[PDB]
Amino acid sequence: MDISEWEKRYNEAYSDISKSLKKVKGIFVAYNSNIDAIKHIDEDDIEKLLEQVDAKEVQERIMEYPRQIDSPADFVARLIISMRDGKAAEVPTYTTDIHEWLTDNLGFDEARMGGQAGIISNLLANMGIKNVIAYVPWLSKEQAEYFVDSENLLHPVVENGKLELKHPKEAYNPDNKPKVNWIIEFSKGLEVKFAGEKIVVPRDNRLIVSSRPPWIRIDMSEELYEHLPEIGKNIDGAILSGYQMIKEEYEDGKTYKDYVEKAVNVIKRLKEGNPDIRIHVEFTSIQNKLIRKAILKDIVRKHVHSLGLDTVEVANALNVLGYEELAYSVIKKDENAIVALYEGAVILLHELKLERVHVHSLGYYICVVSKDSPVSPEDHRKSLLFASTVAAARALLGNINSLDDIEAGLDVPVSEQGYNQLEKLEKYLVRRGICTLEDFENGCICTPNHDVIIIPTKVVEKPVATVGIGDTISAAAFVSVLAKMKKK
Amino acid sequence: MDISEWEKRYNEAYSDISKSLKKVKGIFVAYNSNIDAIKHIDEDDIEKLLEQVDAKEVQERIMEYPRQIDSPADFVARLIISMRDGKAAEVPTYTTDIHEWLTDNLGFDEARMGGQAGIISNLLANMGIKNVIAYVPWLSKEQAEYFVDSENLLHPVVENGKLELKHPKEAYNPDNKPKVNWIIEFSKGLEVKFAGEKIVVPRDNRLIVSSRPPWIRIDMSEELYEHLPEIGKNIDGAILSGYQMIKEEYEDGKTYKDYVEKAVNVIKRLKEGNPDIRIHVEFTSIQNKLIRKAILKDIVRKHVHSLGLDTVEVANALNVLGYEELAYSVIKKDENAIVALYEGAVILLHELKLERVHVHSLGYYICVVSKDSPVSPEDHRKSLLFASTVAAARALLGNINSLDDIEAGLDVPVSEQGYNQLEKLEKYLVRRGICTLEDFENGCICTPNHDVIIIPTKVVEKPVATVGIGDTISAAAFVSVLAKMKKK
Ligand SMILES: Nc1ncnc2c1ncn2[C@@H]1O[C@H](COP(=O)(O)OP(=O)(O)O)[C@@H](O)[C@H]1O
Ligand SMILES: Nc1ncnc2c1ncn2[C@@H]1O[C@H](COP(=O)(O)OP(=O)(O)O)[C@@H](O)[C@H]1O
Ligand SMILES: [Mg+2]
Ligand SMILES: [Mg+2]
Ligand code: NI
Ligand code: NI
Ligand code: NI
Ligand code: NI
Ligand code: NI
Ligand code: NI
Repeated sequence: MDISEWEKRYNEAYSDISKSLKKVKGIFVAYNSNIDAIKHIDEDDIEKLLEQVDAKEVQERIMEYPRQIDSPADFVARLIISMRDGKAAEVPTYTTDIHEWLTDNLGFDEARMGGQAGIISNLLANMGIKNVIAYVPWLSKEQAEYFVDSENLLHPVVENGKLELKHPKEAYNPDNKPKVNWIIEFSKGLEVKFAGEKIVVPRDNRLIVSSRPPWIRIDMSEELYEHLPEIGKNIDGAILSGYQMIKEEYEDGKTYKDYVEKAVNVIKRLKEGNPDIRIHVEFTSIQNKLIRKAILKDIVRKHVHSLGLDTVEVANALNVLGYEELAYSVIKKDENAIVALYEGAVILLHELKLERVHVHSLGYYICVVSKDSPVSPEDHRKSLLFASTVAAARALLGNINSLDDIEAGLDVPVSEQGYNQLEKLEKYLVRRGICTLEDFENGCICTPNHDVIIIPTKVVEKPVATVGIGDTISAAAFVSVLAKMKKK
Repeated sequence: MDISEWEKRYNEAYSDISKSLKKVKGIFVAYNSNIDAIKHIDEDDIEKLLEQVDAKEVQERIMEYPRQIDSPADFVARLIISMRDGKAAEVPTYTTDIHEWLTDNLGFDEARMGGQAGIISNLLANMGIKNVIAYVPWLSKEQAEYFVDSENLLHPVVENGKLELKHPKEAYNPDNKPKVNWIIEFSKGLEVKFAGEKIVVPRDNRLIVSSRPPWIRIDMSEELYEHLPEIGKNIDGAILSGYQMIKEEYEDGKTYKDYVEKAVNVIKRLKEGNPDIRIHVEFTSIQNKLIRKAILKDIVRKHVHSLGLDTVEVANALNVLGYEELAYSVIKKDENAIVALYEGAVILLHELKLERVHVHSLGYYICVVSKDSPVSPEDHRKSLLFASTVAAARALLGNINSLDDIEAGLDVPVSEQGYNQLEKLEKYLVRRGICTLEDFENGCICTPNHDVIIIPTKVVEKPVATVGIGDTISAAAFVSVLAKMKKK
């Protein structure tokens, strides 16, 4: 009916946060960075691959379906399978050699920074934030190419006797190669003569080779470890992600338990240098539920102050936290879904003792905040509106290059789908007595146990790129909250 | 009979070590630095002091003899006492205010760096050693004046967010004042009219005000503490001293036990950054025997690899270590004294599990070394000869300004007093079967449990300044031993 009021609030939110970000003195962004590479393969390309491999071996490899890529024949065998069988597929490789072979023999059309940390790192860099300290384990020369040249963006490197911060381009170790994901795309009509058989592809499809090298872990050098307090002293918060690449078993005697214990120490060391620091964790899909549970309960729960996740991820968390039914209700897409999203969010806040849980969905955001939070509900609302604007711009333009680009997102309309979805929640919360019609249309809802802030968002109908928007949403909000709080 | 052979060895030792010191990559020198100030007071000076104080108060202070200087009246009262009574005396002050009053109202004729660390710091600086990292708790602007401007000499300072090494002159905290000792000297015939009484001084005498401020302790900032491994990584050894200023009781709830525990952590942290590091402790007179015992047993014994002390100090250590008789025998000055010195040194090596115990006496040096030492007895002998030469030069010239000054000490004769003292030890050790006449006149004595190196030294008959020679002796030897060992 009236988004005009929401629209004014959006403008106030943008101006206030734009100015306030000057106050953030530094932010440590760590762990999962990688290169996503895309290649559309034609016939001339396939011919060069076959020129590099033995057909007898590939046919033998094809007979026994391979569940991993270790040799260039494994690649071709899987590639041919997914070429003839219509279905798409993702296959992992546990070596960096595969990427190198592909680079030397195939090429890629486009490449882009990937991973939650690397994206947030570049985002906050172009956003003008001071002291963006990124950390990528075993950073390589190629990886650093995909960081941006900003004076405010740094990375730790050891200069023969001292640990120092330099730009990513000047901080790599020549002895490592990078984690790169290859997405291979082919199209209807592709003809290939293999082993005398002729294969023509029925429909468009993509193949994904996902590098998951076992040596890249949630760990850091002793030099860096002992410098945590000095880093923490000089930043206002940290954004931590990538915990999904911890495995149950590591061949060198380590287990998931050891890297949970390491993760928590990293957080505690940071707090040793700055007791007022605020740690955010971006959550994501974690196939293995034993690990998901440890990440949430063992790591995230009492040591982290802020968590960011999408709708589905709330269900993943609830599911391993003892609420199978409520997870089932959020996953169903019907009217009740947003009622279950709300209550679930409220669960996560208490069960995991956090300052704030930020859930970003398609047409709206929902943030539940503890009563002992250092910033006000009004400020939090300013932060979601800002994050909503940043997401509009990034969807419009493909990427944020400056703090001014963000203003283009103010001109994306508040989504009607999202606004009407809140209407369902509005009725529920009013009837519950939790809420008054005035307080909800305000977007600020206060309750003895917690406050909860809901906004409708600006949704782009023909967006340029949908990669890293969710990561962007959580980062932009967390720093906005960091700007708002104060210190002497 | 033949020092000519010793003389050749001295020359070989100097050339070899002179060249080898290039190899020491850094050395951390920490804790006790201070300013020693000397003032000869005439009558015009005393008159200004009385012009600043009330006679009635000083006379009242004089009636009740004061055992500490807290007020400028306390100073004058003690000063007058020691002026009329012939005897010399040392009186402590527990504030830095006393120094300031004296500076503003009295002046001093000469001042010089003092303390074991500060002296060794400047010594190794002028000696050309790379990376001399000094550490003085609550370093002040005046204190830093007395460090020398050498590019190789540094000190830790925190620059608003980062811990860094700068020169002492640029690393002070404007908010601290320095530990300074005032030595006041007066002479026969001094006339002073106080309270109507006239005082004339009978004989020359000095008064010493020794600043012992309770806030200067054997501790360091958290920033520095967390940077120990990075420092240790970049030095080959550390020289630690000043443990004598730990008190039983500290008014803020701390006790000697806490600073022992801190001292040992400092050593362990350093070893975390460099496992091959070698720690030296220079020992000194420690009036309180409970503390002396803790320093030796609780701190020095298993965590330190090298100890340096004078003849008397060996007796102090033996005494609190359970050997009262052997301590009594070294203190007696008779022929047996050097037999007891030897055996005592051997005691200290085993009872305290060290790599080497270096005892420097007036005409000779005695170093007992464990069998698992990283450097050879021959090399050790080179180190004592070098240290003996450095001590000759410093006694000649008052101070070491360059690595070339050391060569002047080669031209100071081997002491006959010292050589003949060894003759007694030679007979004992031969008759003991420990030794063969050839092995002793060689100066290298090997034994199942330990090796022991004895040399005669170069002693100056009209020396310029005898302050810090012993500290110099131990430092020069320890670094010489550090130069000799090897690492990749
Ligand atoms: N066209 C769009 N305009 C604005 N926001 C969008 C658009 N498409 C997706 N989003 C936001 O991006 C989020 C997707 O992030 P998520 O599912 O967590 O994956 P990722 O974190 O990899 O981006 C959604 O929660 C949604 O709010
Ligand atoms: N004239 C001199 N020439 C050479 N060496 C000397 C001379 N006088 C003293 N020494 C050496 O200096 C040492 C004195 O040091 P010590 O008694 O430990 O006090 P400090 O450490 O304060 O100098 C003696 O062991 C002696 O070997
Ligand atoms: Mg996401
Ligand atoms: Mg001494
Ligand atoms: Ni092609
Ligand atoms: Ni450092
Ligand atoms: Ni657990
Ligand atoms: Ni005078
Ligand atoms: Ni540092
Ligand atoms: Ni003890």
